[PDB]
Amino acid sequence: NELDVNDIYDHLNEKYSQFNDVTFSKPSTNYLKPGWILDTHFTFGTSSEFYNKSFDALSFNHVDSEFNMSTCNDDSECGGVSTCTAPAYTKNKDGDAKKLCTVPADKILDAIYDNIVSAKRSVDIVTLQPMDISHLNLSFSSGAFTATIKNALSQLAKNTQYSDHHITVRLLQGSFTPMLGYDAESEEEEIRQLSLTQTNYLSEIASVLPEVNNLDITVGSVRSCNKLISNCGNNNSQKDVLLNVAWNHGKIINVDNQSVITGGHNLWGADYLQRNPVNDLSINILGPIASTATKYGNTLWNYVCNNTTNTFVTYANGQYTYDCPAHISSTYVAPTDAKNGLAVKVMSISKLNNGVLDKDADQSEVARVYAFKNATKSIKISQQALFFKGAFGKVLHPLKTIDGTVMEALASAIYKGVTVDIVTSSLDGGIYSSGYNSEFVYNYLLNVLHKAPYYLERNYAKTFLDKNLHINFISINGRETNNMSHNKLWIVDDKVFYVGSHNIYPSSLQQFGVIVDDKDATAQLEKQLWTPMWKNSIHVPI
Amino acid sequence: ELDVNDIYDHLNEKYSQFNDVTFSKPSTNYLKPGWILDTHFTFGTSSEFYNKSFDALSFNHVDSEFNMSTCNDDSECGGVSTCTAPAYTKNKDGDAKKLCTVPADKILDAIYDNIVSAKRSVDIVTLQPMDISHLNLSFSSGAFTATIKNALSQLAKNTQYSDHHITVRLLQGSFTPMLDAESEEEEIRQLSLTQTNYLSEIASVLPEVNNLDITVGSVRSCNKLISNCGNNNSQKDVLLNVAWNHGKIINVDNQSVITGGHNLWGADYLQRNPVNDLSINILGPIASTATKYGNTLWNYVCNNTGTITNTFVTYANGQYTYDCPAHISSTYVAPTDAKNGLAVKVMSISKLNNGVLDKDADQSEVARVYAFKNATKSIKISQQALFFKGAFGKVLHPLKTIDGTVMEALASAIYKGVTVDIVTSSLDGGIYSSGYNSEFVYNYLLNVLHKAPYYLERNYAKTFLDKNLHINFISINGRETNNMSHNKLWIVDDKVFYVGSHNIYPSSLQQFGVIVDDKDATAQLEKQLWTPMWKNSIHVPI
Ligand code: NA
Ligand code: NA
Ligand code: NA
Ligand code: NA
Ligand code: NA
Ligand code: NA
Ligand code: NA
Ligand code: NA
Ligand code: NA
Ligand code: NA
Ligand code: NA
Ligand code: NA
Ligand code: NA
Ligand code: NA
Ligand code: NA
Ligand code: NA
Ligand code: NA
Ligand code: NA
Ligand code: NA
Ligand code: NA
Ligand code: NA
Repeated sequence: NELDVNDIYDHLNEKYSQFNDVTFSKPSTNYLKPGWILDTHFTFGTSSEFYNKSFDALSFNHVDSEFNMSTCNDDSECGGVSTCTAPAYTKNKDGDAKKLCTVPADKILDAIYDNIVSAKRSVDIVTLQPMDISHLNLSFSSGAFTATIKNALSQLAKNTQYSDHHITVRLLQGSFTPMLGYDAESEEEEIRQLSLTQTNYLSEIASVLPEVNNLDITVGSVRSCNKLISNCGNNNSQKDVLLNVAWNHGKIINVDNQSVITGGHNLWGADYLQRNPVNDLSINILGPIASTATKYGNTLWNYVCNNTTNTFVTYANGQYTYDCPAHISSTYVAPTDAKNGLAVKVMSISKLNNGVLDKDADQSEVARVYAFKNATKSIKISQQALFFKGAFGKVLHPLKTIDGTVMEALASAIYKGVTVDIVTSSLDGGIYSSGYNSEFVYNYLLNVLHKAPYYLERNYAKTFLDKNLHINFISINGRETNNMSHNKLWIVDDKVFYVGSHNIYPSSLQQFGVIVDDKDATAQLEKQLWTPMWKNSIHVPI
Repeated sequence: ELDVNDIYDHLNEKYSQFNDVTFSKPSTNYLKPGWILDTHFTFGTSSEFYNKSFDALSFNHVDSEFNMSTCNDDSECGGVSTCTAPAYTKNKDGDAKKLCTVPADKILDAIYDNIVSAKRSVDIVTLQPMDISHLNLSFSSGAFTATIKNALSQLAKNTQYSDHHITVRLLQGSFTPMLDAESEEEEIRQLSLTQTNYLSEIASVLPEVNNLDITVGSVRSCNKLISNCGNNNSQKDVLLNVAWNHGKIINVDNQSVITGGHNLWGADYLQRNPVNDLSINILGPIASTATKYGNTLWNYVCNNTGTITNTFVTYANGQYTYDCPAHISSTYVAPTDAKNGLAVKVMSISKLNNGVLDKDADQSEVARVYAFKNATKSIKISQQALFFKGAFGKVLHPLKTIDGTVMEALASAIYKGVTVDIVTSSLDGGIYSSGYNSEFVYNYLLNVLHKAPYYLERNYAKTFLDKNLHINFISINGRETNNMSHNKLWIVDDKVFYVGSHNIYPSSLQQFGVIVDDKDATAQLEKQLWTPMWKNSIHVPI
């Protein structure tokens, strides 16, 4: 029989029962409506020259500064794959939308806006802090995501202006930032800079809300470890300076403890929604799984509130305060017509160690090692990278688990005749590089098969690899060799798949994700993303 | 055209207190046939063909000491190899071996020949072998080890009636932290163990009584990670806050010097898929400067003064001692027939800051920046990489000096119409990767031209780059895209060139090198190395 998520949950509950409903959850029924796949990327099968024309403006138009798309009077004025569209997410506080040349990737903005403006109780956003890129300390979001969020909150304020109660809005980012350039001694100044940026972000939001409104907005940063010279809180065998920092890496937009957007997307517009997009995936799902996401948020916010090295501030009732929103209720209440759509079984898995919870609290790695070790037919993987270069050049591999590593599980799968198909970012992907070529991964697996219980002679092992392992890297069209992917995706037996933040390559960052178990949903995901991507990926023969 | 005298005069004006410490007045030195120790696959062939040089027929085998095929006549040797019985295979009982040797083995011939001729001293400075799974190795690996041992055996026989002992120093820069920063005591213990085993291995191939006083030692001058090691950098991050020796020297009798980019790592240069690199073999008063460099380090090792602790041990007169060889006399005495060969002007140039000497003692960067700023016709550069990835992804550029950066100097040369030809390692070169593609370098120099005193509009700056800048990466035949280079080479005006350890990409490691000023010698170097390498390199347009 094929992989059942129930088996994953049973294994975790047997081995880590103290983290049930903390870093994983009993599978529950949730609902996927049309549009639930938020896969953003260039148009597979074309070319970057063609796709990038989608952002060209004719002389009499211009590129909008808020959304970085061309203005627009009808479809004829839009190039590439774009069309003329007046999305609701361009609607500013005075109600006026803009005509822009939009592209399919903007579906993610549609999903964020639509989810936020419907809030009746709470909006809960967890992300990673934008990267430097010279332009001074941005926080929470960049590019079109910022305007989208602002416009959504404006609309939310109008939609709730006669509400009985206030809406809790939480924005939390994992912060890298003392560490980027010099470093571990300077934490005080860094807090000061973060405080300024966060205050300006909140002030900008407040300036597009009515003077009196029912939104209680908190912004904050979290980092759980800055040690560099010693362990952050884990059971790793590997040791490396770059593993000895930690902040949140999970990515969540959770409305009313009901509607969750989660996946690999940071809220960084230039990386996904402009020229030369990075490939990435999130999903939009509704149901009790939101509870688990809410719990994840609560764990981090509790940590921020009872250890404020970190920083936060909230604006409510016309005032800045340090009222800290540590807890949104995780109890699930089905909205009306919640059962609309495709019903699927889903469990959560998280990684909350390295200074937030106890060092044993990494159940995400265990669940994926189990999934790969128990695949019966196939494993499909799409990642940015599978290995990560340590501080002085050491290759760091996916982390050790009571059940071994991902690489050991994949070696077991290959020996047993399970098909393993892998898509990596390109080696020449700049900031989003795979770090290591296909040959490296092939030889790492070869060496795993030389040792361990297998003891295979090298040439004999190559027959297993050559029959069952196929490693490609992402390409828009099978020709370009510098395209980029940020996926954290895997699919077992065309049945069970992961969407979240957790890269296969190692780090100490906290992570959140979900495991869906359903053939119809997996088939939609493969039709929409995996098959096109695979057909256009490039294979470097060994 | 550029004169090395002007470089010396500039250093002496700005840094007179480091005269005869990190630089020297140009002196006349001598280059005999074979002085160019460039090792690489045979340009124009293929990796398949070249690698066949190490295949053994069924009835022969691959020698474990030298990792070459055994051999009866040329017909049993494939690839570009021939059947040869080199002196450096001669073991302590006098028996050489017949092996299938290749041109790159010239470096072994140079080392052996120089060491066995020693009457007073053998001074070896290098970088510790990388820990790729194997042991902690020290000083040398693969064929180099066997060469050194054999040389020392022969040296003992050659000096067995000597009036005085021969001082033999082996010093390696050691990575710190080893494969966390917290365990320095254990680090030293492991280093001591490896050095002891290496010394005992040497002792076991010397006569029981002999006139060789042999010291082995490790040096690291900074392990802080969280703060500056001792420099005037504007850039900061963690990977620059450690330091150890990177200079590479084999100095016999304060007369004969081999120096350049080669570590004594056999598998990286002298087996299949060779990394490209360059050393030279030179005789004359320049050796004095090399001796001084060694003394500076060995003094540091012997007189720690505190903080970081280093380790060494000596074997002499059948006994292990802590007799520390802090000083070999640097006074040059010309050997008989020293003037044999091509007479060339040479100066020394070193980097000894970051914890050994004062923080201002980085004259190597200044020298190269001056040389580039004052090129009048051409700059040829062959490097592994020009930029280096920092701890958390920040790009680290060649370092600031009182005369600017290397990139500022190259931008100036390009604006003035000077041709700049650059050969880089391949991006897909694994351990020896360029780190950044050619486009990155082009765009970095574009940005330099946008700022600074030029303030050039982007498209106008591109005209200078497109006319005068040519960035290629190394290839055996203009097709293979994963070949590797470790060069640290530059040539100005087909006249002045650097050979040594100092990469253009930044680090805090100590460095030694020399600058040769001679048209005939530069022409020999261009004919043997630069021109074939250039002709077989690959250019990625745009
Ligand atoms: Na894409
Ligand atoms: Na309500
Ligand atoms: Na939040
Ligand atoms: Na581990
Ligand atoms: Na954190
Ligand atoms: Na995208
Ligand atoms: Na867009
Ligand atoms: Na995707
Ligand atoms: Na993943
Ligand atoms: Na990560
Ligand atoms: Na996860
Ligand atoms: Na051979
Ligand atoms: Na030495
Ligand atoms: Na600098
Ligand atoms: Na040397
Ligand atoms: Na070589
Ligand atoms: Na060889
Ligand atoms: Na070379
Ligand atoms: Na130099
Ligand atoms: Na330097
Ligand atoms: Na090179």
